[PDB]
Parts: sequence; C-alpha cells; structure tokens
Amino acid sequence: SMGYPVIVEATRSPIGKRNGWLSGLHATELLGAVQKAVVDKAGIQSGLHAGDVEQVIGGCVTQFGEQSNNISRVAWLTAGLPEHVGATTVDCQCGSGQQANHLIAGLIAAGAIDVGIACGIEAMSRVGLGANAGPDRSLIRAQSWDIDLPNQFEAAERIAKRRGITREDVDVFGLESQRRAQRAWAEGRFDREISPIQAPVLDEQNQPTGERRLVFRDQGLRETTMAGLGELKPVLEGGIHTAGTSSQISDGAAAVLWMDEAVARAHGLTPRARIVAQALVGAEPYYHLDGPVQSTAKVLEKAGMKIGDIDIVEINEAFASVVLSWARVHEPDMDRVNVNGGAIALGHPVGCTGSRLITTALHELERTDQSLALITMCAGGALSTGTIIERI
Amino acid sequence: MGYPVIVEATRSPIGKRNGWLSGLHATELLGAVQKAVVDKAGIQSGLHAGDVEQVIGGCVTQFGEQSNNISRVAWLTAGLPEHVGATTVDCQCGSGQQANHLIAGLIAAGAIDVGIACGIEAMSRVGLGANAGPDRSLIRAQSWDIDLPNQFEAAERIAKRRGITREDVDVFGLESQRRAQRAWAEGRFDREISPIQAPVLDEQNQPTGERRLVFRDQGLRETTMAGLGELKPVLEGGIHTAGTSSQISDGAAAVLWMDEAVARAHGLTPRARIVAQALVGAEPYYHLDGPVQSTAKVLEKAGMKIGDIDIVEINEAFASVVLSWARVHEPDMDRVNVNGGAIALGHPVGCTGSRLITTALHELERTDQSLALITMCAGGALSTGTIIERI
Ligand SMILES: CC(=O)SCCNC(=O)CCNC(=O)[C@H](O)C(C)(C)COP(=O)(O)OP(=O)(O)OC[C@H]1O[C@@H](n2cnc3c(N)ncnc32)[C@H](O)[C@@H]1OP(=O)(O)O
Ligand SMILES: CC(C)(COP(=O)(O)OP(=O)(O)OC[C@H]1O[C@@H](n2cnc3c(N)ncnc32)[C@H](O)[C@@H]1OP(=O)(O)O)[C@@H](O)C(=O)NCCC(=O)NCCS
Repeated sequence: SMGYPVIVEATRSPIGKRNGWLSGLHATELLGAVQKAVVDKAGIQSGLHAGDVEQVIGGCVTQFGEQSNNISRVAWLTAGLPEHVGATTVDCQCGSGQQANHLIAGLIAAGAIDVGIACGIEAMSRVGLGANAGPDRSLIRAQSWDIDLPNQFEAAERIAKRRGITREDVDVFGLESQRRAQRAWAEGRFDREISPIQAPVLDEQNQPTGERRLVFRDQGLRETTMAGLGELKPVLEGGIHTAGTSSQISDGAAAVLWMDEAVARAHGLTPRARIVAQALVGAEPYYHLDGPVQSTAKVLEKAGMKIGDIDIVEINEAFASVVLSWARVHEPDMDRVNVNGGAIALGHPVGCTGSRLITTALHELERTDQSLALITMCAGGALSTGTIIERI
Repeated sequence: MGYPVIVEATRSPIGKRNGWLSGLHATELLGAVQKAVVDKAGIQSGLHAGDVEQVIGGCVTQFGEQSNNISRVAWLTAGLPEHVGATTVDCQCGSGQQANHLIAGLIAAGAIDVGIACGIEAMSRVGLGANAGPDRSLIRAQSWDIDLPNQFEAAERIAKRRGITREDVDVFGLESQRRAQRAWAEGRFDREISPIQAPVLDEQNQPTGERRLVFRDQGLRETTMAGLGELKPVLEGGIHTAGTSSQISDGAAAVLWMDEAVARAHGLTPRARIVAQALVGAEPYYHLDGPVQSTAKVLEKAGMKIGDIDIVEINEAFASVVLSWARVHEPDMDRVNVNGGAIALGHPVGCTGSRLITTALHELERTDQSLALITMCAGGALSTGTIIERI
C-alpha cells in the first residue's frame, strides 16, 4: 500500500535466569537499554537517530507495577530517548512480542509511519506471573465462564497424551535443546544479535554488592544428560514435563527496527527481511497451547507455501510436548527446528520472546545464507502467533 | 493489499462510577459490545462473528478483571468463536483510538480482511492505580528525572500556559452538559448506542437478581454557572473541579473494520476511512497538551487545515486541555464536541478512543458532512489523532 515494511536491525539482551544476571535492573531500564541499542546498531553510517523513530510498540504480559502504565513509553523516556516518539504496549500473552512486530509492519504498510520499533520485555524476577491479579484468580473471569481452559502445565500433559508423547520423548527433546544452545554459544552464533547490558550484581539474597557487569551471555545453559533429565520430578503428579523440559523463567528484552523500504534505502541500510505472511489465531481451549498447529497452517496458506519451503523454524519451547505435537502434525525436518536451541535451554521472558525469536531466526538465515523462516508461538488464552519472514 | 473502512460502530451507554453498569464484570461489558457490533453487520448481510480475524481492544488498568488480555477473555466470555485472535493494548488514555489505528494497519498490510477495534474500562470494578502497589515511586527507575506531573497538576500547568481562568473552564463545562443534554433530547445518540443488560445492585453493592436494559448515559445533570461556581477545586489554588473534569465511568465501544472490496462483497456499505492517523509523544512538563501535536501531525499528513474539518471530537479529560488546543488551532467551537464530551458523558478511559470515533462518525452521518478529527491527550505524555472521511 502506502508503505513497504522491512527489518533493518534486530537485537536482544542476553537472557538472565530468575534472580540472576539481569535481576538488578528495573524492568524499564532493561527495555530502555535494548530500545536504545537497536537504534545505535544502525550506526553512524546510517545517519539514523532515535528521534527518527515515529512509534514503538512493545509486548509485555504481566503489566503490573514496574511493568504497568505503558512500559514501552516509560522505558523509552527512562533511557533518555526523545519525547516526541509515540509508544504503545500490547498483550496477547505469550505472543505479545511477535504481534508487536506484526503491528509495526501494519502501521508502515498503512503509511501511518516510516520508521518503527517492535520490542518485548519481561522482567520476571521483578514482576512474576500472576502479579496482575489478586490472590483469588477465580474473580478475573465472569461467573458465567464455562470454557475448559486448563492451566498451562495441565495443557502440556493433555497435548502429550493426545499425541502419544512420552517422558523419554520430551527428555530427548530437552537434551537436544541444551545441546544446540551450547553449540550455538560455542560457535558464537548469537554474537551478532546480542547487545550486552550493564547490570548491577546482586548476591544470593538479592542485595547489591557494589559491582556492575556488562552481561553478554545467556544464563540458562547448563550441563545436561539423559540420566540427569531422568531423575527430575515432574511438575504435576503423573505428568511427563519437568524443569528440564519446560521453558525457564527469565528476564530479557528484544527489539526490531522496521522502516519503509525507500527510507531504509535513503539511509543506505540494507533491507534484511520482510514479512511474507503474519497471523494471530485462536486455538482449541481444551488443549490451550496447541495453537502453533493453527497459526502455522494459517501463514502457510496465506504465503502459498508448505512446510518444506521453510529453511529455519523458531517455535517457542514453552513445553517440549508443544513442539513435538506441532512436529507430528506438520512433519518438519527437525534439523531445521530451533537450530540454536530454544526456551528450555535459553529461557522464556514471556513478553520478550516473540521479538527475540524474530531476531534469532533472522540472524540464522543470514549466517547460513538461507531465505525463509517461520516463527510460531503458543500463548495463554488459547492463541498463537505465526510469521513467515523472507530475507531480501 | 487492503483498504480499511469502518462498516459498523456502536458503544454501550456510559455509566457513572458505582452506577448503572457497575454490576457487570469487565469481560461481560466488553463482550456485550463485541457481540453487538457483529450483530449489527450480521443482520443485514452474510457476515458472522467467525468472519472476524482479529480483535484489538484498548484497556488502561490491566489488573484483576481487566488483566490477562481482556479482549480475548471478553470474546470467549460472550460465546463468540474461539479461532478469532485478540490482543489488548495500552497507550493509556488513547488506547481505544490506537486500537482502531492498529486494526486499520493490519488490513492495509493484507494480514486481515476483517477486524474489530474496541475499548473497555470498568472503573467501578478496577480503579485507576490498581495495576501498581501502594508505593508508586517503585514503578519508575530510581534514575527517573523527568518532570512529569500528575494529571491534576498537569491541567493547571496547561491553564497557566494559556491564560485560562476559572471562569473560562466553567463556561466550557456548562456547555458540555448543555450539549450532551441537547443530543439526548434530540436522539442524536440513538443510532450509535447498543443498550446493555446490566444487573441491578442494592444499597450494599450486591446483586438483587434484577436486570435492566440500560440505554441512557448516566453522567448528565442539571448544571448552572452559579452551581459550577460553588464547586471546590480538586487541587488547592487550582481552577478545575468535578464540574470541569471528566467523570470516572464504565463503558465499552467497538468498531468493525473491513477491506473495502470485501465489505462490499459481503453486502455491507463502507461508512468511513482513515485519512491520517498518529500517536505522538507530547511535552512531559505539561503532560496532557499533546492534542496540539497530534492534531498538527494528522493535518500535515492529510495535507489539510483545521478549517477543512467538519466535526471535532477532542476528549475533555480537563476543560483546560480543550481550551488550550482551541487557543492554538483556532477552530470554530460550534464544530467542537457538538454532542457534549467527557465532562458530561464520562470517560471510561480505555473505551473512550473507540467511543469518540463512533460518536464522530455518527455525527458526520447525521449532518451529511465529510471530515472529522478525533484527538486525545494521554497519560505518559502521549496523544492520538485521527482524521476520518465519510464514504
Ligand atoms: C488524561 C485523561 O484522559 S484523564 C484520565 C482519567 N481521569 C482522571 O484522572 C480522573 C477523573 N476525575 C476524578 O478523578 C474525579 O472524578 C474527580 C477528582 C475529578 C472528582 O471526583 P468526585 O469528586 O468523586 O466526583 P463528584 O461528582 O462527587 O464531584 C465532587 C463534588 O462536586 C459536585 N459536582 C460535580 N459536578 C457538579 C455539577 N455539574 N453541578 C453541581 N455539583 C457538581 C458533586 O455534587 C460532588 O459533591 P461533594 O464533593 O460534596 O461530594
Ligand atoms: C518449569 C518450572 C516450574 C521449573 O521451575 P523451578 O523448579 O524453579 O526450576 P529450577 O531452575 O529451580 O530447577 C529445578 C531443579 O531441576 C534441575 N534441572 C533443571 N534443568 C536441568 C538441566 N538442564 N540439567 C540438570 N538438571 C536440571 C535442577 O537440579 C534444579 O534443582 P537444583 O538446582 O537444586 O539441582 C518453571 O521454569 C516454570 O514455571 N516455567 C514456566 C512454564 C512455561 O513454559 N510457561 C509457558 C509460557 S508460553
């Protein structure tokens, strides 16, 4: 239409563990640092400045306290960035950070803006899941509510049972998530996409020691063995998922700089990717988190593509069974799926992850000189986001 | 790909705090207006709620009943199809208006052919500030050093900037009630309002079992210049009072958008399109003077001047905000908030942006005029602006 949106830059913090390396930052400082970082990554040779950005849209799930009151705006102001830039924070639960990209591209397509930033934040050390309601969570839905929507841990089990996924099957998968994340770090695959973040050091009681680190490494990786995974106790009684086959609670932020193509060309910025097809669809409430099956089918239809066409898949690892369910339906080549590991090993700062995945997918297309990626996430409320991006 | 147009729009009546709508769960109030806007298009055409691809709803205080993506929860709660995706957005005061911008963007991009933009705020049930704990200092970094006042101090700073007196705002506040009463007396709001079934409560805020169909805005009341003159200012030394500031309210609104050619193929008539949209940052020192910038931005983008615009809806958070904007842009004030505004009709924050688009469109249609401008100030020092054009 009146714009042609392309990604020119994308960057993410390292992902910290709960009460870990980034836990001493205010949620607004963490997001602000990455917003600033993605602008800075355009370089002096771009002539682009933060005040050339027209709008920022960031995903965030638990919009309480530090994360309330439009954190995307608060962060941007806290990082010292120019006040005339508009900002909006979005919640479609887990997919927020991905839908933030979809929305920015849409405003560029519409000719409403020429330059945008899509981002996501979750400082789960600071603002934990469920802070955005009081203790009796029955109160948050109307008395008339009668949809079998399970909690996410029961959802993963129901999905495993529906697909015949076993304890062994998920352990094998969790192991390979850690292995591939450790490969990626060993080989320096994440070195382009990461913006190291200054954070204060907190001790085991969460108290400042005085020192600050520039944090540049994902915290969630660790020595993992099948035997080790075999010993872990399941989160639910009779469940198959354990800590080692579920995403980690994490702190992180990620941001993607978008422009209309002719504005990228003016700044001499290579257009790196565009969206082929995007969606956000509802899933079956009973299974809750099997939605990647539907968002994948919806983007493949819109793109006129099949799963064979896609070079790289990033499908969030909220639980092993979610990915394995998806794969038994859509039948990918698993060597193409989460090639640098996923949330089991890397962490899942919920509102960040959808921008983080777009960042990770793009850079791996670039590293391997390939063309197409598919990004897909399950999300609370029984939803799912899907993107296919193509390198330009 | 797409050419976004408004095909239907509707709003609930606006209840006062602990008033006519206060017994609805926030998810039921939004869900009712989602359903209503579908039914308005479904009756005349082949369209069904499952033809909607995505819903985007604004909401400001995303806590408790309003947490966990209320747009989605409301859609399921109303019994609408589960395959429709939904997202809730917060740019504070402008959330409802930005939800419309974003739905239009997704259509332009060809991501969706049909969507709903909406907004909700159930302020009786989830009050401002519920999305943070008691110590508000905690919600900003210790490094924060921007002079961003609270909204009440902001209204005064703006009054001072513009030479706006206690008298001037009271004159405005009066006209806002008079205009809203004229609109109600003439039935101007009859087309836009979906009446909403709401539980009746007893003295102690407990349901009786009675339900009533609510169709009237609750905030209207008999107002005089003498009466406004005896009201106490909210701040010491301030000019604004309860009679010159928006009323805390409950309400929802929803707007159905389609790609124009798809709308026609469905047998629906496109009613308006967006000429220019923006969401801009404002001066933090004044906080709420942003409608001056958002108005300038959409005009520049549209290649228009203020005198091109037939009807303006600018949100009356505080009288000074509107008077300040009018002193900068010099509209004909007979075209501004012609059916009243939030002083009289109330300001369910996350709803209002969709509610003003609804009100504006319907007043373009009622007068057979072409262009409207909708502009809001917003917490965090932001402002949303839209110019729409009747088709
Ligand atoms: C940026 C934005 O978009 S704004 C965002 C959201 N807005 C806000 O910040 C909050 C909006 N306003 C408020 O917080 C509150 O409504 C206030 C502080 C302005 C006033 O609230 P209240 O005082 O509870 O409303 P209320 O109607 O009771 O007014 C107070 C008194 O003035 C009187 N009053 C108000 N309007 C009138 C009138 N037109 N005629 C006669 N009396 C009136 C009332 O009788 C009431 O009596 P009391 O004070 O003796 O009890
Ligand atoms: C799954 C979950 C409950 C686990 O929480 P947790 O118990 O705090 O996890 P911890 O980090 O404390 O690890 C628990 C134990 O498992 C063991 N463990 C976990 N991963 C391991 C690995 N890769 N190798 C070896 N041992 C491992 C550890 O030994 C640890 O105990 P230890 O440190 O004393 O040895 C938590 O991560 C969570 O709730 N995740 C969210 C679920 C989700 O996916 N959400 C969906 C969003 S779409």
